[PDB]
Amino acid sequence: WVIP
Amino acid sequence: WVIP
Amino acid sequence: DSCIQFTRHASDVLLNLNRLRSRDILTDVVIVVSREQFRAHKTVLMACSGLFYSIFTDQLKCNLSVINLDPEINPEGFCILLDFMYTSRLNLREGNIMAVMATAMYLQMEHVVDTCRKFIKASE
Amino acid sequence: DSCIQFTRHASDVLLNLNRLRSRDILTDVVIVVSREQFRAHKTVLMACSGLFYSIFTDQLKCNLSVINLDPEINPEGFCILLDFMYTSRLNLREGNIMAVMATAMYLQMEHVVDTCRKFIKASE
Ligand SMILES: O=C1Cc2cc(Nc3nc(Cl)ncc3Br)ccc2N1
Ligand SMILES: O=C1Cc2cc(Nc3nc(Cl)ncc3Br)ccc2N1
Ligand SMILES: [Cl-]
Ligand SMILES: [Cl-]
Repeated sequence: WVIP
Repeated sequence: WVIP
Repeated sequence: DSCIQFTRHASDVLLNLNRLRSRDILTDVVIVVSREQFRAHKTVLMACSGLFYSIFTDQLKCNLSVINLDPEINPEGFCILLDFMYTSRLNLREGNIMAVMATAMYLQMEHVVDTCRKFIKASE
Repeated sequence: DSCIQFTRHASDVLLNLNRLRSRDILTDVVIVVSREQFRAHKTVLMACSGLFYSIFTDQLKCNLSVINLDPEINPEGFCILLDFMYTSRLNLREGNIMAVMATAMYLQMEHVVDTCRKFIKASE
């Protein structure tokens, strides 16, 4: 999971 | 396009 | 093999499937969550959820145009997860995390359940 | 927004759609290319090809279970492109590049046409  |  | 690969292809496909969803094009099922209704593509639901995969591979349920979820399921949690299926983006907030995790467990969406458990563990 | 994103989601969705294709699950159209037949999902075809997008948004053609391509279309070129749609991998070879490029132009698959033109320009 990432900060888009 | 890339070499997978 | 000696194939070449187009990096953005999978993302572009999903973006187009979401565009079809937004315009209600070729949607083939209604998911009923209490008083709310959500139109979707059976194939996308199966590709994202172990529960929908099991439902639409059943010889009788594969032909249903309406699927009613368990009354305990929260429509907002379902909406957040449906958006994630078609976009890869999850709108996880302190106010919705419990409903989203409960919905992802029911839908059998393992990666979503995993991030919810981690975000909850960080706040305790 | 304040969304989080699961990097591998789009790729995982496409991998599952290809698994459904391999097991012939929920395929809803046959594409006829001369003596050959190819089963597929209308939504995936529309998401990858400007030609299929135009075909399945037509109020009459959207309901067809069989689509016949132009007789000039090569079944191997179509097969290579159908595999690319469901996998992001393109089996581009000296022996098939002309048929693949001609098929991608007909199908309106701009990124495939672009790499074919570049590979052809390099060999001249
Ligand atoms: O957390 C998750 C997400 C998910 C998706 C599917 N979907 C499919 N799985 C397989 Cl193996 N083939 C085709 C399809 Br469509 C099955 C289980 C799960 N569990
Ligand atoms: O080279 C390409 C690939 C492609 C795909 C689509 N498909 C869609 N386009 C739009 Cl804007 N909305 C929903 C869908 Br499905 C249209 C044109 C093209 N040209
Ligand atoms: Cl997931
Ligand atoms: Cl393309």
